[PDB]
Amino acid sequence: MRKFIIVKNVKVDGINAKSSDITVGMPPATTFCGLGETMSIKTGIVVKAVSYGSVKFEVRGSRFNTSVTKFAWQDRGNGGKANNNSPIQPKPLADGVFTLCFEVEWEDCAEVLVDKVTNFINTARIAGGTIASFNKPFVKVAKDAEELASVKNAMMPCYVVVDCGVEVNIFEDAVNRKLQPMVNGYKKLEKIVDNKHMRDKFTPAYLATPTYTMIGYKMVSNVDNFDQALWQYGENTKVKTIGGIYND
Amino acid sequence: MIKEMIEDFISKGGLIFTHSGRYTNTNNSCFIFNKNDIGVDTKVDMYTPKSAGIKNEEGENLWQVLNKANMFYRIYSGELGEELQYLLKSCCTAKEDVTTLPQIYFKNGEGYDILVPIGNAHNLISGTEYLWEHKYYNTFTQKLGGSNPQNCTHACNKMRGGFKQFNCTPPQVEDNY
Amino acid sequence: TKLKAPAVLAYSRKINPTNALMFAVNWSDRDNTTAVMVGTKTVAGTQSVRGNPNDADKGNIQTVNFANLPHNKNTLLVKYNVKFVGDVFKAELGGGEYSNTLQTALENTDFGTLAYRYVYNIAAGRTLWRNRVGAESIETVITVNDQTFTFSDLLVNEFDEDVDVAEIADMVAGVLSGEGFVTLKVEHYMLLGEGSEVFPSQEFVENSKLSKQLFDLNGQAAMHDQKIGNAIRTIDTWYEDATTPIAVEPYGSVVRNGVAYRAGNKTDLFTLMDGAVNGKSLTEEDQMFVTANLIRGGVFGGGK
Amino acid sequence: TKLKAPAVLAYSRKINPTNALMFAVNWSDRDNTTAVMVGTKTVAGTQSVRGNPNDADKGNIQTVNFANLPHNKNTLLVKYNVKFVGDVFKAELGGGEYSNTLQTALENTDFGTLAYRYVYNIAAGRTLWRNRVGAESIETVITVNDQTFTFSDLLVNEFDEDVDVAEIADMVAGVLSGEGFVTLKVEHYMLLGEGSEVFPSQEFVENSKLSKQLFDLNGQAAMHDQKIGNAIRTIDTWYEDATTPIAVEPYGSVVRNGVAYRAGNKTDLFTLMDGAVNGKSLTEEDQMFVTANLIRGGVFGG
Repeated sequence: MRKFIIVKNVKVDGINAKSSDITVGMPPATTFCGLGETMSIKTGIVVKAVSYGSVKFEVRGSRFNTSVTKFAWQDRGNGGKANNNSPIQPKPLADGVFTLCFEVEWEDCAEVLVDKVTNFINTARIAGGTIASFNKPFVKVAKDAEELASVKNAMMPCYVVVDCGVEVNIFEDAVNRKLQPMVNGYKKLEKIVDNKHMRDKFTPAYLATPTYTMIGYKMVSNVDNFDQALWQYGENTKVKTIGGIYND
Repeated sequence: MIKEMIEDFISKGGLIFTHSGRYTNTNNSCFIFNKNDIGVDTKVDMYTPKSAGIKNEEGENLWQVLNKANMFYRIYSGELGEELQYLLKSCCTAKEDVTTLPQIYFKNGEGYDILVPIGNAHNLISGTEYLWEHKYYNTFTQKLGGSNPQNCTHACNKMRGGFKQFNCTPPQVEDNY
Repeated sequence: TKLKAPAVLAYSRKINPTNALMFAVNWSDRDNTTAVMVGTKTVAGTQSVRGNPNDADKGNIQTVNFANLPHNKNTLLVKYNVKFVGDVFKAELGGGEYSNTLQTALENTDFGTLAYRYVYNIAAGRTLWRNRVGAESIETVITVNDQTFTFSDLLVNEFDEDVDVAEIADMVAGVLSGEGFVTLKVEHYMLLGEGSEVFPSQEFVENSKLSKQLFDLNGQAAMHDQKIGNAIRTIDTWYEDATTPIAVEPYGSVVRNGVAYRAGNKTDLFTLMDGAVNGKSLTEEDQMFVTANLIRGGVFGGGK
Repeated sequence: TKLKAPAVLAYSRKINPTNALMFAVNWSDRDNTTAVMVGTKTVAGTQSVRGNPNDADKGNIQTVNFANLPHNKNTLLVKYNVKFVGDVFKAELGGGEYSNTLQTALENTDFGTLAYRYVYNIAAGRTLWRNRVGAESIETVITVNDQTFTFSDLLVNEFDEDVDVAEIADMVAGVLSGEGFVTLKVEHYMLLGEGSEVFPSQEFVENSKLSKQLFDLNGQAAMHDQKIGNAIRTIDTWYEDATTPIAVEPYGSVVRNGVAYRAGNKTDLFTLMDGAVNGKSLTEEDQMFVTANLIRGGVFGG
């Protein structure tokens, strides 16, 4: 039919809050889709889509400047310099509390699914952040669009992310539409020739640059079509919602 | 002066790019010039060692001149002759470098590509200026290439005030519920 | 010929602490906790800088964050969790040959001692840093695998023998030596006195509004996960002219003081790792140092 | 040649006062404490600056914080604790050699006098600052090691000899000259009169609707721990042409009077420290001053 598993109040400490060179804050949908796919690889459960919501969130630092992290020495040929503060790249970190909902292909009993999900989460991070504590995951199911609303409100309370597309461009839309940019995918700039230095020796490699959309945050309740708030991979190496652009 | 500035730029390291991994890490030197991005307003970044270069009578170097009055487009598209077009185009060469850069898997048609993200010069030079013009304040200020910016990038070297990033903090569930 | 190192060899960290939240309680009423909130105050002072006396007659106003116990609670309570993770040899970005022969050369490493010193730094409360200064007593409660252990005042700079530290180091070394994970839930209680200053993590920000900013989570005083981490992995008593334990660093770096105790003396992580991979023989404590660097994690760069 | 001081040589403070809370009681019913709350009031005044008499016909409105005893309580009660911490020669940040030879150069410092003058500043009520003016009587209560001590009638500006001050200073010097810590728990009772203005610590806020703002904790009038501390370490009578004791500052700075009684005459902490480490000899009072600067805390490096 349609099965989901919800994990509420995922306290995460130490998030890599830089999603791109011009976006620092809430981890983007690409991150949670990658998390769902990591779980798919590690457990075998097929993950159709994911929906995430912020319960608490704070970037470290002040209002207009993010915190610095103290870089520790790490590279060879630096012993003649390890007696002084290591030079330093920017790496804003954050701390938060999220609620997750994964749509899954499951035919078995709920206890097995929940235990496999918990045993995966115990080995994961979220956007690099250490997972400190999460509630017991629970399963729900929906046949018609009425039970989908119950699955939706089961995440309460949290602010989930809807995709409202780009009219002009990121900057003009931020100024005029009072919305928030978000990394939604990537654009391939050039193929990388040699995998001498890559995570794989075989997987195709490309230099890329992020592609964005314009998102909005809304209380899972006030969202009508829950599909409009479920993110998954897809066309043209982007990610998007099952229900498309948000306007009910 | 203009041809002279281009030549003085070519004599030194002389690199012209629209994407780079140096915004992520001052010791990366991976540059990419995406031809399909060049438009009448596209801002462009340049690298030269210590960001050195002659200044015109108004005190501007080549990076400041090219990003005024669509000069870079007018030269890149042949409107100022083929000598300048050749000289400018010759600097737009790619430089592959993946060290220190992030590497993610991304699902491509039930397979995977490894993506190595690099930042776009236009979105920071232009969009910083734009958010400044249109009084957008929901932003973090981030200075790039600390303490010695001129060793990093001409945009970093001449925009020392910092670049504006979209403050992507989400709304928080209030304490009381 | 020589098996050289990859350009980058990367391991994830295996000691994963959370943020430490700071509450205030009374020493004999530990079930009525209240959060310690970060406040702001004005601070006027003098120009007592070593350089120039010519401006010591001028002042400087300043505004800073501060955090204190309430005037009706005498005990600081610090809470966090620590997750230890196995597979300490699976590289995250380094190659296969170098990393695997290194995993082979280090399988005989004393994991009992490393686990003991980690758990001991946790139980003696080294992670409390300046919050130790001037405490009447320190009481540490560690809950692991449905077991609850209590530790009273413990000597921090010596890894003295204790049966409960060892009983927890059993499971910790079992996870580190193999795979899986184990989570300790740590509480600290310090009898400091009513109204005593506590010391949350200090923020590294360019903020013109504050001269000192304390780390806060929705207004409550806290400590960075990475600072608790730097405290835990302070176990290195094996550098030359060893005095006190320092944090596991590839160069024995203590930038805090301007010295590196493993710089240019054949005892840095890279010299010892090249030795271990290229057939050389390792001391038990050189093995411990290299494997503790692997437990630390890192993105070690340079090479081909 | 010269032992240069490490660039990051720093000591942590050893006299740790808390913030002081301000209550109101009656002089003869001290078990009924009520808290003094900071309020806000409008204040209208004249433009009476020395310079311009052209604005002398113009007024000015402000809003300010204010703090009063109620009209049914006549005594101000100021409460705080002070923790003295030993190991006053172990540096916080500095390296070894400079700090170790400085520790050796000062092991003959008069710790009795230092501890006595600290405890005396606490017992004479200097820590009360402007709350001392207009008192029918002041009564200080110091509890330490399950021993209670009461003080009335102590001259603030003279270090007169007192047996209880010396007995407390004994424990304080036992901590300061060795290791460990000790907490004195201090109350001050001042018979000011019903409705008396009291003086908490003042705040600075760049631009606010308030022209004058008082330090509060949950709305209760309070004093900054650093102000109590500054009163505690006012023991320096050893600068040149010394009248009254000043607070121990490396340059003997009194920013409120725009002068520095130890700046520019080879009497500053840095000159004396360099001398002490580099072989030169110090007076007994100079050793006291340098050790008092080490107890104050601060960065002593380039």
